[PDB]
Amino acid sequence: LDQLRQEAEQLKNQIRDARKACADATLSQITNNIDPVGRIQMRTRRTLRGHLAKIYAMHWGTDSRLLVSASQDGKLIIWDSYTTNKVHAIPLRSSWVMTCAYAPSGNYVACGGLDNICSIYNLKTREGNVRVSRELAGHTGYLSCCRFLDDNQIVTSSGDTTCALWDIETGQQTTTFTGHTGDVMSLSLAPDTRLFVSGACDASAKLWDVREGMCRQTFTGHESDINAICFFPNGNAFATGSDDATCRLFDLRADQELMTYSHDNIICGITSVSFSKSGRLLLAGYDDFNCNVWDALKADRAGVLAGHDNRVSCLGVTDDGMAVATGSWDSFLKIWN
Amino acid sequence: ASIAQARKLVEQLKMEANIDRIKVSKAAADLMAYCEAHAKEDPLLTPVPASENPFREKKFFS
Amino acid sequence: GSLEQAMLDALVLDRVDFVKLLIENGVSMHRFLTISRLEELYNTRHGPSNTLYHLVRDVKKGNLPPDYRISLIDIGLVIEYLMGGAYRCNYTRKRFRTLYHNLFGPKRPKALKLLGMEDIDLDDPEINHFPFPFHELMVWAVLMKRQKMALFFWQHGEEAMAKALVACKLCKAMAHEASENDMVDDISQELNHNSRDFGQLAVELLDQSYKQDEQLAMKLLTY
Amino acid sequence: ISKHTQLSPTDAFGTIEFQGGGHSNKAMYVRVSFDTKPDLLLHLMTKEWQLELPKLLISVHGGLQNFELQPKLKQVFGKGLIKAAMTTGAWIFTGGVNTGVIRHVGDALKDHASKSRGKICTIGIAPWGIVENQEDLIGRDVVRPYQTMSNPMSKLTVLNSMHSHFILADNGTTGKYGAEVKLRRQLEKHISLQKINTRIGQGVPVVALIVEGGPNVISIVLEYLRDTPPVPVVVCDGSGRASDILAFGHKYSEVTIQKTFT
Amino acid sequence: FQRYQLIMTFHERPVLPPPLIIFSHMTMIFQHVCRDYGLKLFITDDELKKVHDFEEQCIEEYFREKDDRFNSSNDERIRVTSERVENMSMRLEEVNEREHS
Repeated sequence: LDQLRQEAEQLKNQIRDARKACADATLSQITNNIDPVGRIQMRTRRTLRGHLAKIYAMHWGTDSRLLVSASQDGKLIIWDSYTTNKVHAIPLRSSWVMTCAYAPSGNYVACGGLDNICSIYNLKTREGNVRVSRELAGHTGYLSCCRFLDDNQIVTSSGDTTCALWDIETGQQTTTFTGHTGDVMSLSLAPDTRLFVSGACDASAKLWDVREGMCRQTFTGHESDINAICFFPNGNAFATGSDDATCRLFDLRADQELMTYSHDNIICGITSVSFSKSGRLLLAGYDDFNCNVWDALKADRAGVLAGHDNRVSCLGVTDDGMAVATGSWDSFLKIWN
Repeated sequence: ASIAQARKLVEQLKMEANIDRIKVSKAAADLMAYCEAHAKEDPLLTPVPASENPFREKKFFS
Repeated sequence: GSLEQAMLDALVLDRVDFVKLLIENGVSMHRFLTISRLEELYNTRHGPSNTLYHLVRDVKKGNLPPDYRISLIDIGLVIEYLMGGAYRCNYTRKRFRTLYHNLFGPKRPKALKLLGMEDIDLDDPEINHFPFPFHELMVWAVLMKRQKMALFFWQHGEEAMAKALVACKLCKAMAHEASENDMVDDISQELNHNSRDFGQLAVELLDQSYKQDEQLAMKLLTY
Repeated sequence: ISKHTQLSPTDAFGTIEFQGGGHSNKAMYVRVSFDTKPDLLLHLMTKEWQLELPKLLISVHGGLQNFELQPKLKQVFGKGLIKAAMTTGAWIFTGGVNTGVIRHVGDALKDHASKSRGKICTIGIAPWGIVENQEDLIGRDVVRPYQTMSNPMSKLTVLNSMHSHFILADNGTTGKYGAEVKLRRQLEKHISLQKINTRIGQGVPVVALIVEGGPNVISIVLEYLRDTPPVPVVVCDGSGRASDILAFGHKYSEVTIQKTFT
Repeated sequence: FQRYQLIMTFHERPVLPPPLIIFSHMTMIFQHVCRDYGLKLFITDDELKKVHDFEEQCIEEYFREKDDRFNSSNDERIRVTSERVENMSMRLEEVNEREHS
């Protein structure tokens, strides 16, 4: 019996033509009569030094004060952004670590990368320093990204074409996020934390619930690995950044790309992508040494931040929304405001 | 015969389509009010000066 | 492959006579020694107590995960810290860091893109052969507080005077560090005795070299 | 094959180091054909290795089998040979491969260098095809590491350490002997025809030393006792084989059935 | 010991007296915009291998001399003589005890 083989296209093609009929008034032909904002250029305000090796990742907190950062020398450091002083310097077991995130309340932090393990650190110990608290295992491939929802539940992204919502106390997982044929890099969570997205080497994204994780929606159309994705603050849209010098924006209900970036000066891929707190200012780092800030609703290059000696690796946005931090491969970290 | 791999194929394909996709005009009628009502709420469109800015420059005039 | 494991067992347990017997019975340190053997020798648990854990804790900031494995880069850092200001060991050099990068990391062929190192896996059986193994063996013996092993490894290989002087400086620095960190005050005496013995050996060798020939001995100190 | 071997120039000569041995030792070696004229070999040994002419030459023909001598006999023999070759500048000619009596000579040299100074020019002349590592010795004028560890399953014999100079002979074969006895005898005869420093006119004395050995030992000793410059021989009665048989037969000089030892 | 420090800190010093050293300070400014002897000595590979052989020969001779000197003291000779005398006395007593007539 191979009738399911020949039943694939009809189910695929009915959705394929469904997205075609939804194109009647695109984003450009609607935002034409909105307020023009012009060009806005930022300047360096505060710099972060102390990491001899190149940084790899970072993530802002609720207070927009303390920043996690995993460097190529296997060292973790928190950053009090008011004075850029050394507060909590943390070592790592391996020299190759990639993942770091900030807690919802600044309680626990975790690390990952090629170590194939997920270790959780207790910043709020009763001894005065930070020691190992819990441990996770099972992700056979390289760990790519991890994020915190609360002090009991955590989610992560891994390169073994799978993800899992893990139970911290007992060490097991709940749902295994299966279906991608490629390595899943980053995930973006909705503000209500009910449905959230994915992205792998399949040049497509998958929508996942936080409770069951049904394969809700597919967002295909790219030509390379889905490197970085960020969620729109309304929880009904997200952007897909890839290494094919293009980045695509999708939404929930329409199951179709919203808008593209019309700038062929971008000849390399996009390292990180992040939305504004509203969905108007777009930030992106690339393989080249230029940081083309972007406009989300006017689809315009918002500005260029060329102040890094090496490639820009990670990107961050303040919760209050006045400064932008860019983590590059020059062993530095600068505050743009 | 070995149709177990394609059994997973037809399950999601018949569950993926069970949703309604709005026209892009409606999609272009959704986030414009969302962005404009949050345009003033987000300082990334209106740059706040050095007063509210926690990243303000220190000046010790003594 | 059996005498190699026997040599490893004799090295871990600090049995110098067995090492001498095996060396005199066919095995060679050039073929035996490699990166994996050295990095597992530095992380042994048998044998006499050593102060390496406190040194690695003091280096790379005061915090450290408890069940931690010490790699060769940490050894390079602690050696550079003990030696002096302008000293620059071979382990921390970019060549050795890139060569050691091929121990883990390329497990995922897509991961090398993410790490983004700026960098050739020669056909050498493994290009994982230390050119002068006895230098690293003597350094390991000194750092793990095994005087007999160090005195045995000193007389083989090349650069006897340089090895003796480096051993003396390292023992003195370790003695000072352990004295400052409120030890049992006998480890300081043992390390100081080791330093004095190595210095005496270096002086005696210089005396012999000057007694033999003036010009070669003069060249030895300055080259 | 009717010795159909191509005559190409040599490409193996220089110094080696015996990695894995107890003592780090340096020896110099070349590789020459089995029809090489002795005069050019003498010139090579004299100028290229800075060797002076000896006052005495010792030949150590023995048995090519790993035989063990009882204690208080091999120690005396080794110390006597080392003393006789150390007090007098002499060239000890041995097989060179680590087999048979050559291993005993090597151990005798091992027990001497650890206590006393001085060097013995223990020249070993071995066939090229029997070494365990045929490669790794192709480096010319460059020091080449050598592995002293020998695995019996390779069906080959490694070069013995503690020797000073090697002369490797080849006829195109591999894994078989027979390409060095004529060359060794010709070199010995050419050395014996050379003139020592004294103006008496006396040539370099030559002696032969026999320990154990098979039926070819009788052939070589009868060849030695025949030549126009006849040389003496010395045997040891503690070996066990035909050397001990010759020692027993040395008694009652001038029972022919007692030789049926099977 | 401090003679070396004196020599090094004078070899580092510029070549003018302090009244005239100000002109060397200006010359350093021009060198800003743009140890074969005294500290070290760079040798070739042949000389390096000769030095290696020499130092190995020296250390071998040193060990041999030290062992020979130790083996020829009075205390070591007395100890060895005492041990062999005890062993020989025990053996001779055993031989004398076992008699067949």
